[PDB]
Amino acid sequence: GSHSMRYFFTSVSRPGRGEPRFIAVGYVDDTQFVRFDSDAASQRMEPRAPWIEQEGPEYWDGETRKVKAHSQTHRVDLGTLRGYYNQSEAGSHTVQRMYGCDVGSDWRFLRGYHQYAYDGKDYIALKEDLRSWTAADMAAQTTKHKWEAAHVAEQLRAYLEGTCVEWLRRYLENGKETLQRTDAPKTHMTHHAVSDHEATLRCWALSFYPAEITLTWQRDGEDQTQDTELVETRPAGDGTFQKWAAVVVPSGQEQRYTCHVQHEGLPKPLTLRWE
Amino acid sequence: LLFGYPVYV
Amino acid sequence: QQVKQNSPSLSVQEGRISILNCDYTNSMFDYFLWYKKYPAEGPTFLISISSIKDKNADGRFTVFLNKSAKHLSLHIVPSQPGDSAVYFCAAMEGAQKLVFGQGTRLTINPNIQNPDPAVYQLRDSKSVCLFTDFDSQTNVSQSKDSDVYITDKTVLDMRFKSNSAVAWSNKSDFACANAFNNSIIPEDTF
Amino acid sequence: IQRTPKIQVYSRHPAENGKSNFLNCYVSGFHPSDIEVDLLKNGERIEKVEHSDLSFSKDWSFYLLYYTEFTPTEKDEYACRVNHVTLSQPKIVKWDRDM
Amino acid sequence: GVTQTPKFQVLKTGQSMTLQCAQDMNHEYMSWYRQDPGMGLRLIHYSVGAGITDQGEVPNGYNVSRSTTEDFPLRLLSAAPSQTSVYFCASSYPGGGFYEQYFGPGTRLTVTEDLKNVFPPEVAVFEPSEAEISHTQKATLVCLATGFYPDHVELSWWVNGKEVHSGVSTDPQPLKEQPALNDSRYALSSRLRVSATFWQDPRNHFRCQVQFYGLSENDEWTQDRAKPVTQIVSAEAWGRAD
Repeated sequence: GSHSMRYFFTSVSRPGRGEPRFIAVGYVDDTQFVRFDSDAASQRMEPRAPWIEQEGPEYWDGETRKVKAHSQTHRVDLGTLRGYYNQSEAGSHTVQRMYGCDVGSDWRFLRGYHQYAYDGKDYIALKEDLRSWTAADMAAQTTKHKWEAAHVAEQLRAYLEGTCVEWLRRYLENGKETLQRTDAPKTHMTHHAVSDHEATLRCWALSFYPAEITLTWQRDGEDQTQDTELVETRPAGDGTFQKWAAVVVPSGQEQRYTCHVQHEGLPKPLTLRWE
Repeated sequence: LLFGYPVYV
Repeated sequence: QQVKQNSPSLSVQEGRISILNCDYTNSMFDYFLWYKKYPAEGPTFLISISSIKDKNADGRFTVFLNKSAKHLSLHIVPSQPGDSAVYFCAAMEGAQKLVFGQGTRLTINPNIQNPDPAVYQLRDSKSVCLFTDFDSQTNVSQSKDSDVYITDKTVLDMRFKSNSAVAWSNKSDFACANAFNNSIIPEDTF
Repeated sequence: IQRTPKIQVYSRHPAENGKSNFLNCYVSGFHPSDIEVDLLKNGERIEKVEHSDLSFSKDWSFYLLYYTEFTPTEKDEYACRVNHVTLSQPKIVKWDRDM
Repeated sequence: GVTQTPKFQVLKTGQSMTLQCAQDMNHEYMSWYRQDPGMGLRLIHYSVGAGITDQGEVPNGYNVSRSTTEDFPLRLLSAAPSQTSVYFCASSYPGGGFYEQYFGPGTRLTVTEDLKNVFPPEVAVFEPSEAEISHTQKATLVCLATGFYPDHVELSWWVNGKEVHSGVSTDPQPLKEQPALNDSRYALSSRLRVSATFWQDPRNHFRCQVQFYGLSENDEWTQDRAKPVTQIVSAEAWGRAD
């Protein structure tokens, strides 16, 4: 099936308090594999996955350098942007970058990404063709000009289409057991009630991987969307996810509701009844 | 593997 | 992170084609490029190639990448005598690390219109053997006897092009006659 | 734009009294990233609490996971104290083994 | 551009030395390489920016610093024969689109066990062949610089007091004249070809000049021969008509 590798960088300026806090994490699918934090002790790219631990010292040396490059680039950007918008020296602001590639089931190139965001809002992103840019405001346009002039897109394209892909395959292959797996959700249902007329019916999905899942309550066969409390998919902490939907049911109506769980690990979609 | 040519905005 | 440039030397007649090959190790190299270096000067950027392309060319220079074999190349067509230089094949591991190879001396030999080799004995203003006017085909062998010095062939230009190599020794009857013993023909003056 | 945390306190495995498990606190969909999160035991702050490496979702909001080992008990009450600029006061979320 | 001083340097095992590298292009990244016959160039240390420094492939023996974005000085704390090489400084500005690196001119450095090894050159020109003049109508003068150590030399030809470039050809690298010896003397030859007509004119004066780079005005020298200091040693010849 499809696969993807993504890197996420966050830099928050600390006016007065010191140099901007920089965190960088990389993921292959829903599994985090490498990291870096400016406030950590090592000042090196660290392995956060057992399969990456096997990588040579040159990898860690070479990756520590480049990641530190990413750090310096953002440190500069924070101020550059403070200027673009004409903001105060005293304000803490954020810069965020995400980039990655997706391979199909044939493990070949599919799509490349690269997005930059300043203060939680889109700033500039590379268009799907990996040749042009989408700049939000006037500032983004300045940067757009800079990057078109320095032919940045042409270098990212060679990274996304080539090196990003090549490495993902490597990771997938060395991390086979972990990465190339599908843990279907272990479902079940609970019944809570603190009153003599209403009982809350909660449907669960635990120990599933990847994180993509669709959990839905229905009454007599009618989507129960607006009357359902759905919690955001949450990590278990061991490499799997959790999730749950809950509806308030008037006593006697229990047999009317049905929970519907959809997930890659499930051959056929499940339907749980309170029986 | 990370990208090797980030540029200032 | 090794970049191996086998073949330390290479001579190609003027007008012909010169192809310099290169190989590398780490799969972590993301940019490939070539540097040309003149004597007594620093290396000059010559041409590049992105990790995804196969060939690239800036007038006369064509670079070939073949990641499957981890081999890069440079074709100089048509080669001119100004091209003689040591060409260094390089690759970066990000934009803050450059890795060069051993380099290869390219010697583009000028075409000699009307040659006539000869060894002449020249005497001090106050004796050295000059082997000159030969064809860029003749290689010039160095000293055989440790007490006799022979220089490596060079080319001099006039606004006429000639090939010369010098031989000297502070020996008794060392004579031009023998001096350049290894590969040549004609004109041993009297 | 300041988006407030979406807090969830839960345990990794089904809460079985007397049995070792992990207390998880997950906060997400917030912005900016500066956030204080404490896991509590009967009101007392738990000492050695670990956490995930800051990251973010498609809409640029942040998410973090604070965890600590723990043996659930019929008598011990666990919580998660969160603080963020969107909050006029620290949000306290109690752990309910059915959520 | 990127400038680096000195051009040539001779040290005795144990001496410290600092190589200066200056770039006026506001480039943030600067590096130090060294070229040896067997292995192209190799990185010693590099600096991604003001206040930051990190080691490269061959960092042993050298220290480096970067208190300014303009300068990146390479220090040899106590010289050793192995550090005998040609050093190059380079700069680029990565975070701005300049990944392509720029190299300074390079500085030759030679380190000996004993400074009594340094010897200035003994240059001498050899007049054209009577046969050559007759046979080809051109006259080749040949300069011969010998006995010098270290090989730090610059040979130039001058006719009628003005330097000449045409017709001259000079060895790219000096040849060791005693290959079995560590402290070997070097030799260098060069040619200057002119027309017979030009050589046969007594008005023309030809002069082979060789500039030797040796000891300084501060280097210690307690010996009886002349201190092998930086100097120019020439030889000449006059237009004949035999």
